[PDB]
Amino acid sequence: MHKDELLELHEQMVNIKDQFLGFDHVDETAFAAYEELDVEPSHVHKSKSEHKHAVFLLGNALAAAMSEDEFSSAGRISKRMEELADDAS
Amino acid sequence: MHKDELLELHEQMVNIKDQFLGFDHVDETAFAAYEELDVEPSHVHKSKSEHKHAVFLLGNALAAAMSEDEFSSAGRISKRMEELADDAS
Amino acid sequence: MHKDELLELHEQMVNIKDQFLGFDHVDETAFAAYEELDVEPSHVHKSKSEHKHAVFLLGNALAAAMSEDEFSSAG
Amino acid sequence: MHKDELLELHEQMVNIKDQFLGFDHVDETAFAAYEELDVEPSHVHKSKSEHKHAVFLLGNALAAAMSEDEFSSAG
Ligand SMILES: [Ca+2]
Ligand SMILES: [Ca+2]
Ligand SMILES: [Ca+2]
Ligand SMILES: [Ca+2]
Repeated sequence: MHKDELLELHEQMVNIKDQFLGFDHVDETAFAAYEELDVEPSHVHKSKSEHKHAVFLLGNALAAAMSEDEFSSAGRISKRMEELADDAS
Repeated sequence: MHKDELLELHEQMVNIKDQFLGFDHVDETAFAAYEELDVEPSHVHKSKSEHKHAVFLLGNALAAAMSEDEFSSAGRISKRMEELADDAS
Repeated sequence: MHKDELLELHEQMVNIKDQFLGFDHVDETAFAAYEELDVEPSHVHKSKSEHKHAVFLLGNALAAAMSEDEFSSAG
Repeated sequence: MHKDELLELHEQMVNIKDQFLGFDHVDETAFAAYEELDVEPSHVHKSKSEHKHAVFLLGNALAAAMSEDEFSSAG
């Protein structure tokens, strides 16, 4: 993967992040680890490794936000079903 | 997060996937778990949960590909440095 | 998997956490999302879903900490 | 962390793997990326980097398997 391809990948993943933060009732702190890295698309002189790390944090964070959203919606129904079966013992 | 927002997120993550597969020397099997799910952006009638799952697999896979790419480039230099220090004992 | 097997997996992953936190120069905050969940091995009456989620946050936190360490050794 | 601590973490994560694979109706292929790496606890002469990577693939594989199971219980 070339450096210009990685910069373009990082630019688009930041477009995904902004898209996500624009949604209804989303976790606005989801990307806090990516922000700690302070490696951004415009930092064209930083290393291929720093940019790979930033894309890693973005992908990872998007997946963790999907997981949290599921564990807190369907996970709740599951917890409730389990509580009801218990009750029905 | 509304269903139309999640479909739009899934559509864009598929744009990221296609972007990545277009790069130089990339792992073309990186998204094999997302393809097993067979949940796609055009499947507008499938559940919010199936779409969240598909975005999870895409984010996760992009991050795993960054990890593999790093473990196989910088990881190699690190392994080699460690081998040389050993040698220098 | 059965609930007893999952509580046992959660107990062992907490053993992994305590082992990692006992290592030299490690990120002591690596598991902060798991602590936010407040679902622990001893909470035997909480849901299978709450426990699967806690095992998810522990596995994920360990892999994140290995990645940070690898992305940082590389500089 | 030191190499001996990392080999010990890798040994325990392999204990977690074997424990999970011993559970009822689990995904027996969950750890296939770790097997592709072929870096095991007994490979004491392989690099710290090869071992961090194997712990990464085991943590990640466990969290992926918890997620699959949660995304699938939800249907
Ligand atoms: Ca910044
Ligand atoms: Ca398909
Ligand atoms: Ca607690
Ligand atoms: Ca092997």
